[PDB]
Amino acid sequence: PPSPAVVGRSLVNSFKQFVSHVDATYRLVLDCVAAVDPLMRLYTFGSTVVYGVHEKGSDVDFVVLNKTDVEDGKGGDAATQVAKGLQADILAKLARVIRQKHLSWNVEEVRRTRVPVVRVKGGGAVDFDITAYRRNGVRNSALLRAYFEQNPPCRWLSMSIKRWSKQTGLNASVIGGSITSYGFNLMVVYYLLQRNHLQFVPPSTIDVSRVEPLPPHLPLEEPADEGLELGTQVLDFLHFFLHEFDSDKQVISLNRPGITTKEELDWTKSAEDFARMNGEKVHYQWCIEDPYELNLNVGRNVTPLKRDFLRRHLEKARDTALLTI
Ligand SMILES: O=c1ccn([C@@H]2O[C@H](COP(=O)(O)OP(=O)(O)OP(=O)(O)O)[C@@H](O)[C@H]2O)c(=O)[nH]1
Ligand SMILES: [Mg+2]
Ligand SMILES: [Mg+2]
Repeated sequence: PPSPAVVGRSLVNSFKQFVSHVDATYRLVLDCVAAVDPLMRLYTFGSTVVYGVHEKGSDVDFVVLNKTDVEDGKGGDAATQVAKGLQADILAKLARVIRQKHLSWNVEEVRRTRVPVVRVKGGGAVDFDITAYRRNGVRNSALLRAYFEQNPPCRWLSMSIKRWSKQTGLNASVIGGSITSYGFNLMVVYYLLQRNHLQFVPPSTIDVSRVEPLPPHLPLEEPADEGLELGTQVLDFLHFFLHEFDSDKQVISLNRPGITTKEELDWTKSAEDFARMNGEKVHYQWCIEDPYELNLNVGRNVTPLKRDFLRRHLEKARDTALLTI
């Protein structure tokens, strides 16, 4: 039964190597974007914006927007087939230009998903996704960024979890995973919110017309107490999601302070039968409400099996210090 101090020491010891550049990539992509249309604008989001630092082994998330798209700072994103058609068409042209200017890059066009996207991979340190005509990503990324700016050190915690989620197979980037890194960020912020270590921020206050396309960098300071606070936070987090959060009644949400119940959202078993996403079906075993999308559960792919798995890994994590001992 390790103490918080031992867990902390292990974690800080595990990050020593990392504690020792996007402009060029941004310009490179902007060149192609301009080649398609000089009036289109390029915006950055993802972990680069949420943390304010770029982690080795992480991609970059880009979106293309028009003037009218930016001016409608608080509008929603449509879910119709027509919108996916326009998005697919412009992304096709852009992909064409990209392949023309870089022959060694691999450019994939992704279809049969809720959000069309172009995925670009290149040898070494070049990996990014590109979307079009959507604001929700930039918005929730800005929200998370603000939350973490309230309390910078907490970033460490989040980082750890993310890494852990990819080492255990929980992250949707691995065969068998069910929850994306975005969902884990939502969980971390929710936990921090219930413990009154942060103050609530209404999602409707974020304005896309007032954000930087490439926000500045945020320095990361190593812990000075050798990791005591970090270990305490990790253990308390695991305890909270093991014995305090009731997955049969409650919903992880940043839309409200306090508790949100499944009943008031009609996320019940009667609802599972009628629901049908992308032709598949949605689950309400591990519920994560999205702050901007309409009636979307971010844990829609968590089956009872993946639920059990999640519980088991949460239990094992407290003794191995997130697989560091
Ligand atoms: O379901 C989703 C998933 C993702 N997103 C949007 O995509 C952005 C990045 O989605 P990622 O899953 O890549 O998370 P991340 O970048 O923070 O961490 P890495 O795994 O890449 O290391 C998120 O910040 C969110 O704005 C959504 O809006 N909805
Ligand atoms: Mg990413
Ligand atoms: Mg991603």
